[PDB]
Amino acid sequence: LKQIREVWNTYELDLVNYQNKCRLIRGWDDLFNKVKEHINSVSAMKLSPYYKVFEEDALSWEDKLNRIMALFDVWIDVQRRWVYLEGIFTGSADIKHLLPVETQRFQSISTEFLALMKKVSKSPLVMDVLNIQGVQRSLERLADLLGKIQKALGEYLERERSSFPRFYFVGDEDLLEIIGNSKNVAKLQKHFKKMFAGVSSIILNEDNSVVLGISSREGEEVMFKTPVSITEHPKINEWLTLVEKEMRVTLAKLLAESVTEVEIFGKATSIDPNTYITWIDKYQAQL
Amino acid sequence: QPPLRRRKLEHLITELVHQRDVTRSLIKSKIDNAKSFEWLSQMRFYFDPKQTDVLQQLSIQMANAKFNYGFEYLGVQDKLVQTPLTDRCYLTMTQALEARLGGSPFGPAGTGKTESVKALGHQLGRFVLVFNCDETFDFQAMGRIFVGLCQVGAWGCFDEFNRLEERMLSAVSQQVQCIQEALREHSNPNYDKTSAPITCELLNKQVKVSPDMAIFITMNLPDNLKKLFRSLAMTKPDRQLIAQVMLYSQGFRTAEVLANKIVPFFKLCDEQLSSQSHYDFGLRALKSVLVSAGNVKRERIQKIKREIAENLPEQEILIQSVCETMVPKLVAEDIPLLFSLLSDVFPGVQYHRGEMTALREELKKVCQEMYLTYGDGEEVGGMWVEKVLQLYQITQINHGLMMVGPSGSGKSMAWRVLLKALERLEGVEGVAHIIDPKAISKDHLYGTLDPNTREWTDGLFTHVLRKIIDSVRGELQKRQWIVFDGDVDPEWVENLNSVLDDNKLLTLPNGERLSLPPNVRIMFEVQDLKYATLATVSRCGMVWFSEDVLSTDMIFNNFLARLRSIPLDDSPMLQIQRDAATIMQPYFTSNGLVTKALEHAFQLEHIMDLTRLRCLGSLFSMLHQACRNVAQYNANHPDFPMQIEQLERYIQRYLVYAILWSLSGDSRLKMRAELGEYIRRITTVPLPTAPNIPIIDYEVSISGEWSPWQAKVPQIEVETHKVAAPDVVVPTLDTVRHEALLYTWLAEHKPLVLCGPPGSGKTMTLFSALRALPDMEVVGLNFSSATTPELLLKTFDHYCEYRRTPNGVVLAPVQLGKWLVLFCDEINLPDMDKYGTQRVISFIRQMVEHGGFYRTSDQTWVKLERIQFVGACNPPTDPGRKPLSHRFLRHVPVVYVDYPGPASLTQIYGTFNRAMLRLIPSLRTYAEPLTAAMVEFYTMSQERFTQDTQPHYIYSPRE
Amino acid sequence: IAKVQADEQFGIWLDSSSPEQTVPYLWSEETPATPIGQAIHRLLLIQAFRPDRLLAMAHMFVSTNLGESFMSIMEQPLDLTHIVGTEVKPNTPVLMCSVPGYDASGHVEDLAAEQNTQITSIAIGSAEGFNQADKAINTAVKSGRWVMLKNVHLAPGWLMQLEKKLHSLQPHACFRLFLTMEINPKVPVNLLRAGRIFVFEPPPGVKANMLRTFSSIPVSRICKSPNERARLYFLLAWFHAIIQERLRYAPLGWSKKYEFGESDLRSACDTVDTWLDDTAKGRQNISPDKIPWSALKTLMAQSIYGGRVDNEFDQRLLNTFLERLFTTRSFDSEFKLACKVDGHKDIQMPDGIRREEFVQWVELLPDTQTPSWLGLPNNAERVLLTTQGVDMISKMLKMQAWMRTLHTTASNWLHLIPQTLSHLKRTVENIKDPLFRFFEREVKMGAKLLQDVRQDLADVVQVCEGKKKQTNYLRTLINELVKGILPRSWSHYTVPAGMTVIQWVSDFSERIKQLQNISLAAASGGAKELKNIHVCLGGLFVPEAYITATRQYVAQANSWSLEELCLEVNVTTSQGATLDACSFGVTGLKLQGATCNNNKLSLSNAISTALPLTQLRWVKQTNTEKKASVVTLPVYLNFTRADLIFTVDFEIATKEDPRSFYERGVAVLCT
Ligand SMILES: Nc1ncnc2c1ncn2[C@@H]1O[C@H](COP(=O)(O)OP(=O)(O)OP(=O)(O)O)[C@@H](O)[C@H]1O
Ligand SMILES: Nc1ncnc2c1ncn2[C@@H]1O[C@H](COP(=O)(O)OP(=O)(O)O)[C@@H](O)[C@H]1O
Ligand SMILES: Nc1ncnc2c1ncn2[C@@H]1O[C@H](COP(=O)(O)OP(=O)(O)O)[C@@H](O)[C@H]1O
Repeated sequence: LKQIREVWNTYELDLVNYQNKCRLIRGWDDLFNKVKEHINSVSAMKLSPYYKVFEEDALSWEDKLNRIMALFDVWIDVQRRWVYLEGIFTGSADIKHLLPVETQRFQSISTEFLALMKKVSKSPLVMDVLNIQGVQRSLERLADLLGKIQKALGEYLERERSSFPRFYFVGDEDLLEIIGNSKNVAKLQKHFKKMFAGVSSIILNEDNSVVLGISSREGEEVMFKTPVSITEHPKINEWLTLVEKEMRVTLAKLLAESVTEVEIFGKATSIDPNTYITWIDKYQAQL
Repeated sequence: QPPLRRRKLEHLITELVHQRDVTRSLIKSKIDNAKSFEWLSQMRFYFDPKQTDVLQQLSIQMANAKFNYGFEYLGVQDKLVQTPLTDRCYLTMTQALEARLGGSPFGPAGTGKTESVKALGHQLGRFVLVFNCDETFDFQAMGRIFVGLCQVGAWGCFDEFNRLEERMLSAVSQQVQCIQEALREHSNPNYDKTSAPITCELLNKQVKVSPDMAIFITMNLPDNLKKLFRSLAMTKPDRQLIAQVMLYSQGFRTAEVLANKIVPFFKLCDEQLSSQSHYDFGLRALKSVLVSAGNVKRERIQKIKREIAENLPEQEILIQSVCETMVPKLVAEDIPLLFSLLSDVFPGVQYHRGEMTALREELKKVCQEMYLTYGDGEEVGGMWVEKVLQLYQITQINHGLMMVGPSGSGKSMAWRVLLKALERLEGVEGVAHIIDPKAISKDHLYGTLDPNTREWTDGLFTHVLRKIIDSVRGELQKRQWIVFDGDVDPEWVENLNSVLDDNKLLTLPNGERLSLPPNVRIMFEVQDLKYATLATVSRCGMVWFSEDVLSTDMIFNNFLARLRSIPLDDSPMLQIQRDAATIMQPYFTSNGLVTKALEHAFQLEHIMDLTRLRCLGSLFSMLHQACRNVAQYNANHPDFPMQIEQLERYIQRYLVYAILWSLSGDSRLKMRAELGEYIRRITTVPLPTAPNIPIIDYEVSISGEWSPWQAKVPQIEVETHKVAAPDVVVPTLDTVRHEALLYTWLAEHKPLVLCGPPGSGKTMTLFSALRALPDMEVVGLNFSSATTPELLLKTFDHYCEYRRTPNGVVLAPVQLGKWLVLFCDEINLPDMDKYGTQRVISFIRQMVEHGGFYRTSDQTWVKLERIQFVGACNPPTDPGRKPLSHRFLRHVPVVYVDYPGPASLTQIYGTFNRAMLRLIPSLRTYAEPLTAAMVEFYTMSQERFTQDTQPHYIYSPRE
Repeated sequence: IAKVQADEQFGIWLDSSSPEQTVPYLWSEETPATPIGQAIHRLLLIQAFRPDRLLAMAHMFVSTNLGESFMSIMEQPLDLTHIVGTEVKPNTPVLMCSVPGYDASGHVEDLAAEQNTQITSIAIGSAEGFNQADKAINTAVKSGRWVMLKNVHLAPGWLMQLEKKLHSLQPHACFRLFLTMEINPKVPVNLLRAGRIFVFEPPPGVKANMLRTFSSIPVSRICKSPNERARLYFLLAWFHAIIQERLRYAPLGWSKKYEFGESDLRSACDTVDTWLDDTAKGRQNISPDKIPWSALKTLMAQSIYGGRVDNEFDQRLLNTFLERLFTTRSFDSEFKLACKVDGHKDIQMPDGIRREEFVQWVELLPDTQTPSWLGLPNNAERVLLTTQGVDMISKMLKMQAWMRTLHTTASNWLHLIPQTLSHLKRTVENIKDPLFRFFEREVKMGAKLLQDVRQDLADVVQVCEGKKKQTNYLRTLINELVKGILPRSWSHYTVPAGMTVIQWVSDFSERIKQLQNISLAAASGGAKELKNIHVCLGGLFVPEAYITATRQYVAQANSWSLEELCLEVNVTTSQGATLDACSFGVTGLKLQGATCNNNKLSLSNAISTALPLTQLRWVKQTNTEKKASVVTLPVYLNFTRADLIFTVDFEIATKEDPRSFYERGVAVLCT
């Protein structure tokens, strides 16, 4: 108990900087294992009959240790949720236009959290911040808000992934990048490799507004019979489904044309190498 | 043809050969009805473009199942040769899909079960997915992957499903069983027409199941799926048919004769050849050989054209492709066997190698200036340049080359000379990043993110790749060869497996990807593949550097070339070195004194496993001191320098002395006597006259005379307070010779290890010379089981300072002019890893050989300035003494400090007794009997009651 | 020996069908007339003479030691109602264990029918199924309702939880829990130890198999459409019963035990239904010729029954059976199910149109069933009986200080095992010879194995004497030797799956002996004796490599290539028969179920006929089709048929047909 009464007098929060130039709590193993050891020790000495030198010195600090444990094991969850959603909401674009209410609620939550971070940074003492009223209640409020908004984000991801079910083959981060970088259509082409069998790029227009066709790893191109305009279908899932459907239709049309052409070669015993090679060159290997 | 049109052609020949065989079988069977099964069993196509809906215009019917064509663009892909086994596989899978079941092809891996399923899925146009169930399996992703398969209409293939461990296997089997039981309802006898689609539950919610999807479970099965999966035995593929069709599609005339020869050859390669961990004689390897043969044939025909014309020998082209792929992976023993097999399968034809005379003339110039040995054939060095050229070929083809071979081969020299030769020939610079794994943590190799700030910091390899990619600094015009010298291990190649393959991209844990630029070559200079995953070895080509490639003559030539040109004192030193090299030149030839002595020493018994380079390095190191004893002798006597006549007689005897103390410096005294006796009967150097005294008991002096060591042992009298005190060694026969060897091997600043029984006097003999030298300050370090490179780093930070980049970061001791020696107490004690590499040993090796290491704080190369290492070991046979690796062993010579003999013990303690009895003058006459009793009783207790009865019966001079 | 010199009736008794009812008196005993002494003496004699009757004589011994009513209770059908009414505590759950391919829920169902007690039958395997079963258990313990779970073995964790929960007492005595589950080694042992175990097996026999299959097939699915569907279903039942009854005779039948449960029969029935619907669209009586014979044969030979066939020869046999049965001739009146049965009898088709006639014929099948029903030789029963007897002997031997006995047997092994093997011949002119290379590698690896075995056995001898201390490797080696199981470190060549260490050291000594002879021959001559060695193929570590080396030597001796050669065999009688330039003499080959006069095979009831000095000749093949009077016999290495060495072509006699040889399971065995 002699060391317990002095360990809390000198205890720093070990603030660390963030990529957004904000302070955060870094030490967690010390903030948990040492506190658990102290609370176990005080419980043991209160239980042990050898306590007639400390008749009342740990009960006034057992509640303090409980408060420390509760505050910090809610704070760690609040911090991890806040940093994860900060990365999600700042890294990817269009998160302001898509889910705007979520964006504004997270902005308000981040404002409150950064105000609390500044408050705890101005006095980087655990005792000096436990004395601050309303920290615990605000912390449960923040934890509930982060949980609710993260659940809403997951539900939105599931809702967008159900449409155009090809998105089920990619992870949450990749899907977030795909749905966020709607303007930066040149970043989508690193994910088509896994969402299709062979299709690796989409041949856009000159201004990257109309999808003219697709490609493959080798470089084989399949010109769309009917181009799809992203400007008339701003949502990414809509024009992706349109690309898939137009690709199916184009494959069917080119198969019909190729079989019509090859009927002539098949029926005739005499085959000219020039026309046969041109027919091979014109049509895709699959067809 | 263009490559895309070439692939289109090859697919067309494949399918047309299939159709030709089908039509020939139909004609031979005299088939006339269109509903006969022998025609209804073939995959038939029906196209009707009149139907409005895109999906069912094309219909495919195997036997009775009527699938549609899912119009999904497959790209180009690869088409499998339709063998009878593939036909049966297609039939069985189609029948299983008709009954709403799944396909479970089983058989040995390499048959093509997964590829057959993928080819069938591509035939119908379905988006078939393959999941690797051996490792790198993301069970968390399957929860959404299965929903995607259900809601898209995509297939699924699980390669080697049984390889999954039971915990993951049960959950995946449960999900697959749910899918199959939900899909079986689509063919209900009373609910065939499903107005509401049948739904299952995978994500704890109901999801619609499209009838188009499928799931295949390949093996090498759980009772959940036994009733819902058909099985097929894909045991052996028809390799002859596959080869014949690929040969015919590559333009090879008389394809069947080549195929029914190459297939038996690849069968013999698995029997007459010694089994190796890297030999690949499977179907996949056969295909790579056939396409290489096609490329070679096209190159030959287009070269003959520029000088249709179909008269080239096809067999001589098929054996050139084989010899350009199998020979680099062959050990020295299998090489004469491969050509013997070729002389049987392909009698009369022979393999002719490309001369590559453009590079074999820059090799001769990169060599002969690095004092190396060059050859051109059966002459010395031919095998080495051959291996260098093969390594160049592998660099040209692949990018993840892995040079392999036993310690002592010229692996490092080969790739260095190749880099310099390429730099000279092509005018393109070459920079090598020798990253050593198993010395830094995997986190320090790649990096990590702290779970609190999520800040990403890069490791060594990640930082190197980022510098190469982001910063140009002659990116495409500098050859970045990231040599991964060390030992191969799955742990640090899990991340690299994404880089070795064709992806050429690294997936960092933060999610960022870095694409390998085409100039970067990731090479793993390793010793053996005992602890390498099959994926890592299979994702990259290799060349085997057998120990027969580097001959002894080449090592001797390298030494004598370095001696005559490199000055030991960093002008008269060069002259005396050249004279000495001329003197020992007759002995440093093929056969002769040194070679015969080495051959005889290889059949003796030594405390540690005998390595040629270890003995050769020690011999060269002591000979480098033999040319310095000349320098000091001339410096001390400015007039009357030691002329050629005295030099000859000095060095002829010094060579024998060094041979004796290098080839038997790690064996018992009986073995030393045996080596001396063998030398006496095969040498022409005047030896000690007395035959009863071993040559080991003599010194060469400086006048070229055999002066016995007993003439250099003084009789000392210690003070009474200094009797048996710590750090007090009485001169004897062993402390006059082992001390001399220690001084000789420390004058070269060569790391070394003293190996001997516990208590013999390794530490005493070492500290008797370390602190005697004015500038050899000693730092004490103890190596136990738990020791890691962090101990060495802490010692360096405690005693050494990092110079602020004089020319790069340099680690130097705090004080100037003093050499630190980190005495390694029990260097072989550190615990054996589960993958056969002691991390601290590989860490100290990095700086014993490459002269430095890599900082973990800024990924910067730091070079040791004045740091020396010394070692000590108990014999490896003792428990807890893990034998050292050959890669580090060859760099450190060892000295066997055996237990002092009876008489030697007498001369050591008798002196202590006399100084101790000065407190009792009445008993000076009893000093000798007291010692004679003590030593005799100690010997009696040593002879019996040894370690065999109990593990604590250690009797040493310490007692 | 002197006793059996006389008593000419000894041979007749040796040839008796059941030589256990009367056994000649051979033991030299004067006074002992106790029944048990005579029983055990006759049992030892039966283990000596005719070991196939070992089970019969064991049954007679148990009868003489416990009365002739002891095992008779096991024959009667078990009445579970008496067991579960009195001596089954409702705490103890009845385990309804069944061999895979069988279901026992019908037994508890008929028990409920006779006991007029409701059953809360629950299927196991669904996620909600566990919750529903738990709720039923909770609501049934308070009311004594008989809860019966089906295939509960699927979930081991839930079964463990149920076993732990069952320790709580049940209010109602009428409760009777039934956990129907198959014989799966993943079931928790606690449940088995804490519950009553009932084992159920399918009754052996073709007739029982057809009863089971016909009861499995619904009546509606077998009656509609053309009535030829009924005979097709009957043929399917015969084929399925045959291919399951042949599984019992695993070595002589199908090389490996394939899993042919109800799924294959369901797939075959679905295939037949679909293809008869397609071929016969209406309901007219389709002619037998229009039956899609080729479709059904191909589908059931490469898709639903050939999909589990691992090697070529089993596929050939499956094709042989399907060709014999599924043909338009099967709808005639004189078509035989299987000839040669009981010597010369036959089995006819029931000339039926409805399932009732086929079922009545099936139940009319005679009780006696020789292996000739399956096409196998009549002595396959003797082989199986001998195997079961030796298995019983091993099972009881495992049902039985030892320092001295182990030391004595180790010393006896050391004395019996030959000394070290020498490989001191390597000539540069002999490197080219492929036979020299193969013999060099064989001798080298065999000598290394011999040295390792010698060192380990000497260490075992020394540690038995007490002058040495055993280590973990030595400890596990002793644990393996005490139980007579082959050490894993001593296995470097293919051996039968499970074989005694004494047999291993004996055949290892034989192999070392032939290797010493090979080394002596290679020391005497370099390239002349190696061809003239009458090597024993069984003793080779990799005999397929020996065949490859012989082919290489023949190709290199002439100018021919390796792929231009085909094997030709000529069995001789005299051991001193001269070898040709390409002829290679081998010994130890054994022919199963057949014999040869000069070079023409002929069927014989006595299996394992020794082939003296089989000559392997390599000749330049003409790429011509083989005739119909020759067969391709597999050449296995062990008595168990698991590994293929090569294939041998033999001329059959002028009467027998290749199909009979294929369906009798004939082969050539090295050991
Ligand atoms: N012509 C030569 N070719 C190759 N090595 C030579 C030649 N002449 C001398 N040598 C010596 O051969 C040795 C080659 O060892 P190398 O540097 O290739 O080893 P490593 O691959 O780094 O390590 P390890 O030997 O443990 O596998 C060196 O001691 C080198 O000086
Ligand atoms: N019929 C075939 N024609 C051509 N190549 C084939 C054929 N069957 C298999 N292969 C090849 O065999 C190799 C091994 O296939 P893989 O799917 O890895 O086998 P497995 O599933 O047995 O492990 C691949 O290179 C594949 O293309
Ligand atoms: N000349 C000598 N030769 C050998 N041992 C000696 C000699 N002089 C002293 N000793 C004794 O040898 C022992 C060596 O102990 P230590 O240095 O721990 O041996 P090691 O390094 O072999 O474990 C000490 O007891 C030391 O006093």
